[PDB]
Amino acid sequence: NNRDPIVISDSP
Amino acid sequence: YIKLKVIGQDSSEIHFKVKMTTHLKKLKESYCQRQGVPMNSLRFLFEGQRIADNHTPKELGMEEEDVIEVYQEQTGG
Repeated sequence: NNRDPIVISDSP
Repeated sequence: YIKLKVIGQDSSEIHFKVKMTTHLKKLKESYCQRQGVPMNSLRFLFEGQRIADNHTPKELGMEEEDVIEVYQEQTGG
């Protein structure tokens, strides 16, 4: 397995 | 959220957790910034077509656990 979850920040 | 499975060149299952409301513009740049590459260096392919900076996950038909490809541009940047 080589899955990596990425979470970013929603900003205008 | 929407997990976009990006196919890495080294065969990596990149799970990008995007929000259904934000423009893909912010997602495209963030991907580049994370990999340490400038924008316009990599092209995001979805259904054969390439995602534009004015594209939103609402159109095209993006769904949960969708598949998206990423390839290097001929320019390199």
